[PDB]
Amino acid sequence: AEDKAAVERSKMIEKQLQKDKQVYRRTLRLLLLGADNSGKSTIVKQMRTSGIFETKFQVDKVNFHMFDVGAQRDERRKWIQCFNDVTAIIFVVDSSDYNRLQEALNDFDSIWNNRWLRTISVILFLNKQDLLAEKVLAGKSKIEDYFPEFARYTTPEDATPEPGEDPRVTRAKYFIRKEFVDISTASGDGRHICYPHFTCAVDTENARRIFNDCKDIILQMNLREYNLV
Amino acid sequence: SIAQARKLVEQLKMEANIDRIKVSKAAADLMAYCEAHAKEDPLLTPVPASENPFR
Amino acid sequence: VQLVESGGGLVQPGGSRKLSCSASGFAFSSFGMHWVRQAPEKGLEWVAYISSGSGTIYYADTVKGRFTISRDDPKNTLFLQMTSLRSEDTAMYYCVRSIYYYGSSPFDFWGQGTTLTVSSDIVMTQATSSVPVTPGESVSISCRSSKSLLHSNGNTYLYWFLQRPGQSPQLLIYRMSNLASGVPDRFSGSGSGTAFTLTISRLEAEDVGVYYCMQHLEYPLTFGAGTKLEL
Amino acid sequence: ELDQLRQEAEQLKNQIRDARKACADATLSQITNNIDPVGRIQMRTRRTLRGHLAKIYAMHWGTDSRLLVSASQDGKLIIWDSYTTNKVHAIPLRSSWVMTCAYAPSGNYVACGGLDNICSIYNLKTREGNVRVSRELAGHTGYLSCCRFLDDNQIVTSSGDTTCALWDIETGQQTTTFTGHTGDVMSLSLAPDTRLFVSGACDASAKLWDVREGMCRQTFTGHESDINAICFFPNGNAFATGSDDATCRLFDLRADQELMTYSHDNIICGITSVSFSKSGRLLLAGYDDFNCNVWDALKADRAGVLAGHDNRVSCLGVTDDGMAVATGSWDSFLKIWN
Amino acid sequence: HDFFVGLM
Amino acid sequence: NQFVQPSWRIALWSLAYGVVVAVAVLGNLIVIWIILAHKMRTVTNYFLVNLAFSDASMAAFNTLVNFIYALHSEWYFGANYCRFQNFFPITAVFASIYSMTAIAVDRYMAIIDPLKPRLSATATKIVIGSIWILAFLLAFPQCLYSKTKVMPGRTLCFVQWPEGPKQHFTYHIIVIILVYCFPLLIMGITYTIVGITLWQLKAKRKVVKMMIIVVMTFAICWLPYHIYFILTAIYQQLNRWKYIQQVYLASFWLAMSSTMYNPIIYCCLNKRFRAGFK
Repeated sequence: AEDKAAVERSKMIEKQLQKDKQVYRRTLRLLLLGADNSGKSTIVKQMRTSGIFETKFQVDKVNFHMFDVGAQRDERRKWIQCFNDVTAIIFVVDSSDYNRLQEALNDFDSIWNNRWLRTISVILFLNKQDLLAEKVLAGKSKIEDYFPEFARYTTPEDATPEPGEDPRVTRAKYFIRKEFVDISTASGDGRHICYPHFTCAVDTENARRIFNDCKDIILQMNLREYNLV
Repeated sequence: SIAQARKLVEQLKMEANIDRIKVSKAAADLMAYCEAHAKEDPLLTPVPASENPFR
Repeated sequence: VQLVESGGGLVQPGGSRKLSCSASGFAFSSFGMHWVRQAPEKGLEWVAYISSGSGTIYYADTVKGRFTISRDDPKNTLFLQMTSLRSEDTAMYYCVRSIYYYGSSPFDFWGQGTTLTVSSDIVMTQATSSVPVTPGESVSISCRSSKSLLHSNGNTYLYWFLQRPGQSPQLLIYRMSNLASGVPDRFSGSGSGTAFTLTISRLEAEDVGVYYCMQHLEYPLTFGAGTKLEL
Repeated sequence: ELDQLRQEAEQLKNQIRDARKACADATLSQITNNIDPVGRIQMRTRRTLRGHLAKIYAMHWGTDSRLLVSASQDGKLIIWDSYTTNKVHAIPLRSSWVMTCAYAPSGNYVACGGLDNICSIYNLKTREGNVRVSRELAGHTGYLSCCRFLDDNQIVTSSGDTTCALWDIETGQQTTTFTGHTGDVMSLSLAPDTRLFVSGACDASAKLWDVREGMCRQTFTGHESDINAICFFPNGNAFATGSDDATCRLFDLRADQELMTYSHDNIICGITSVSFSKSGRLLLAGYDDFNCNVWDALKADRAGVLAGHDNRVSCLGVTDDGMAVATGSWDSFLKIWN
Repeated sequence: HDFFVGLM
Repeated sequence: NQFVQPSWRIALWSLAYGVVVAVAVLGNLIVIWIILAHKMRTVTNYFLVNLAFSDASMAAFNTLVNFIYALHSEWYFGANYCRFQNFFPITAVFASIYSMTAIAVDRYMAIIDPLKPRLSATATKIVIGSIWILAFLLAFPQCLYSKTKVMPGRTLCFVQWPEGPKQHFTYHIIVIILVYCFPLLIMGITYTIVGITLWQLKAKRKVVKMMIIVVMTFAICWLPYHIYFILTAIYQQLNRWKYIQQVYLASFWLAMSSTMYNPIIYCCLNKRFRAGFK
């Protein structure tokens, strides 16, 4: 058993590792986060005891690896460290459930201020916006009961260039966004940026929104790597 | 709730009945073990480069 | 694990032929492969060697430039092209599985053999050529080398093989002290740097055959004359 | 009737604390004060094992003190030749979120596990020549944090579902389940006799278990944050923990309490790994501040610093003979010191 | 003669 | 021998060139030390460190020596030294220009297509080598025609082209085209696309400002430098019209000042480089 033959075998292993390095850098990894009421499972199905679920999909010849977490305990302060150095975190929020919308804000605050997630951008998906209009057009439930600062909030100058929707729907949906951007701004630095979005149950633009948002996260990573900042 | 708390006292009951030696004797035993194997510790007492298989 | 090899027959003293070995049941691409010839009523002789990846290639001085070894990983097939076939090229060509990493056991599996009939180097010497013995008695085969096989890193590259009558050679002791898998504890190897001893505790009916010694310190790999055991 | 049981549990805890205080006559420092010190210890990076793509989460030395397996979070296991920096094997994993790896004491098997809650067993000694999954151990409802072989057929796995489990590899079933912890169990260490093993959970507590009996023999509650690493003293009568409150602590089984705290006002980062030298005099710990620290186990002094890593050092281990120390980190590099 | 060289 | 203007002119040109060379070496050494020591040390920074080394060697070996040659025009060096300053300094200038072009190209690739893979670690080495060897091939005509002619009273002058001015003209035409037009065209076409794309937002626009500043200063500093040489090659009698020394000094200072623009912008733009310099 010549030692020179063991060196060549090791050199043959490095050749496989280097060609496996090309796929790792070319693939974009994503982490899905959200509660049970959120349409996280529906978002999974609209792309094309086990403790982890992996979803693979392509947008414009770009590989995306989405990692949904299941069959885990309630606490996540330990296994979330495994998702460092990841491209983005897909956070899905149920906008309709105002009762559980507050605990989603605290969930976003902990993720954004995490010591090991300090350089990771978040792609917010405010899901079930179709049910959000129905909960504000009816008027049975209003935001002001839970958030006392909604009464003093008014829509800014430019907002919702939609083809058509009710004025109070726009004021309601931009207040939910505002509560999220303040967390992303007041409780964070300029290393990572939140990317709010409005999504429905059956939405085929969700894959495109992730692709455009990931194109921006890498762009600022390239700008800082090339010292162009 | 009551079942979980019931088993807590059972586990705590048996842990209090074990024999517990004095801390001084345990520290002396640890010191004796450290002293007896100090000569054959390649990190505490570095070996000459001829005997080192990493240099 | 299987190594079935084709190609053979009668070749003229000026003709050419191709020997192919079909591998099955193991990761062929991860192994190195050897060719070993055995002349009739004579000992083994290493022919060639191709490493894993079709990189390093070695030849014996008697076939260098005249033979050429080629690999085909996708089909798990290894070929040997012979250009000129002299009279002394008649033998049974064996194909040997071989892997090389720390703690590995090269030359652990051999093919069934294919016959071909045609119409300095370290010298490994076996003192005895025939030792009769009855079952249950312990024997001790000894061997010698031109120079010390003990390398600087600390291992002695001596290999022990047994060729049962009508059977391919089978590895027993690799690196002069390590017992091969699938063989009984009775076999053992010894030696210091130049004289090596293989001793079997209780001779059995299946231990009858010719025992060969090989060195792997440096290419070419040279075998011994062969020491047959009878009963 | 829960209030009465809670009161009785509090009374039992008070009794245990009183017994522990009674057994405490003198500290370990009070005994080791009148001994010679260790002095400045300078270890040099003898080898640097490169090849891992993503961060390295765990490593384990073989019993021969030359082979070591490493786990990287790109879904790869690599077995290195520490003497020559050669790569022996490259095992791709089904799940890329592995968080632990184990080397069998015989060297014929390697284990790994991560976020998939499955402990995969790989047979390195196959007739086919490759490395194949010999058994996958499903049954945990949380991520695997640690795993250690008892032999070629028995393994103990720590999991994030607050449970440690002893497995029978051939049958693939839990022959024993340890259900004492409250938080996620993050590390385990086997005693030299392989009759006991200690655990470290996110409840800031450490428990001593009986492998055959299946019960929690002992409980240690010195730390004030999640325990990330645990290791056994070479004699088996003590063990050291590493937690997130930037301190290392030495517990003893017979003393049933804590002997020393290895902390400093400078360090404010949690400990990711902990290990002992062959003699047990040196305590080596990995930290979040990108470097490892060498501690005097008897004097609680800082003998030296291993400061060659460019990111969080996550794993670190000493060979069986104590010849060298291998430390892995999130910079995807393994360094061997002497 | 009397002239200036340059030489890049 | 003229061009021996009084010390007042010598002091002014000396002060002008001394600060230029001082910055061009000090800041460039700071940049290369930051890249190669404070690991930085990234494949994407190979172009940066290569350009820094090229600029340092294009300053130290060119500007000060050709400056002391320009005033009091006595070639205080041997005939072998004259051959040296027609091969290595010129290849350094061309390598710096092509390194600027390659940096522009890879920045364009990294900005327009962020998700596409960057240049391979081996590919960066081969393109750096190609740039260096192309610069060497371009400067080889200068070195192979490095004759020296001795004159009484004054020191020997460094003649450039014996084969008439017609051959000296086409060489300068090629050396202006494929060293000022095509590189500037590339770093204008790519950089304007980058600026349009990037037009948080404040940084992405200050980057565009730096890019247009770099393009404009490259187009401004290197134009009179080549104009002087083409005019002196096409006009034999213009080479000694009692004032060409000052024109060459000014044009040469303008062209050589580019050796310190890059380390200045690399500290003005990125905060880590500024902190390292400070």
